[PDB]
Amino acid sequence: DGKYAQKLFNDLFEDYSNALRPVEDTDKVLNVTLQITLSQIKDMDERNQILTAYLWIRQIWHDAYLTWDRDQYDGLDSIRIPSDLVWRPDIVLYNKADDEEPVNTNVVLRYDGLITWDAPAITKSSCVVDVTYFPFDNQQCNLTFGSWTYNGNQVDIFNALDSGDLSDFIEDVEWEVHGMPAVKNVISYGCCSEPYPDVTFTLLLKRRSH
Amino acid sequence: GCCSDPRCRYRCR
Ligand SMILES: *[C@@H]1O[C@H](CO)[C@@H](O)[C@H](O)[C@H]1NC(C)=O
Ligand SMILES: *[C@@H]1O[C@H](CO)[C@@H](O)[C@H](O)[C@H]1NC(C)=O
Repeated sequence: DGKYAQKLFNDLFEDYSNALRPVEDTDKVLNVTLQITLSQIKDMDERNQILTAYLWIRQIWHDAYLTWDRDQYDGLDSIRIPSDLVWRPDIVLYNKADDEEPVNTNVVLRYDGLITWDAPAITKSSCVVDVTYFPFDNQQCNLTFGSWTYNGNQVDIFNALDSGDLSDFIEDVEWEVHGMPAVKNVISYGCCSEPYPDVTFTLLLKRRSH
Repeated sequence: GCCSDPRCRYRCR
């Protein structure tokens, strides 16, 4: 019980740096599976071609230093932790049209080192009009996510699902969501550069019929 | 290009 949750926490973080990429061997990669949930479309700005969206970003990865033997902690297999206590993969929206308050979040850390991190985000990003495809009143909005600092040999990002999660979407008045397919892009510069991955969600909006 | 990529960038310098 709570008795042991304190013991485990103390034992886990007695020698733990949230600035060190949590791999045993430094040339091992750290894999991250990313999932985007579209909560709602806050504002689709046609004049400035900017989409403002509410999203939930779910990130999953393994921390090689945050493991424990369950039988040594009264069978405790999971604990909630403020996300800022653990190393975090540093993934941001690349196509931020926004020029610029941070929010406290909690991860769930499992006995085998698996960390799940749900965190909300309010993104602003450019869109391109499409008038060629039916119904010829379309907005294509790309959300591209990737690491701010790490290359793909250090942190590699993978899509959790074929597309964003639209099961909890709030219908917009003027815009219908036609899909949110996701893809992964890995970019290498010149002959020999190390890989640079990102995952891109393509929000396809068609103007609502009324 | 590499030099307009924050993951690369400080490496063209
Ligand atoms: C990372 O993921 C790939 C599969 O996508 C796997 O082949 C590789 O072993 C993984 N590496 C680690 C360190 O988990
Ligand atoms: C949006 O992202 C998709 C997926 O990577 C890409 O193929 C497409 O060209 C992008 N569109 C624009 C306008 O950048």
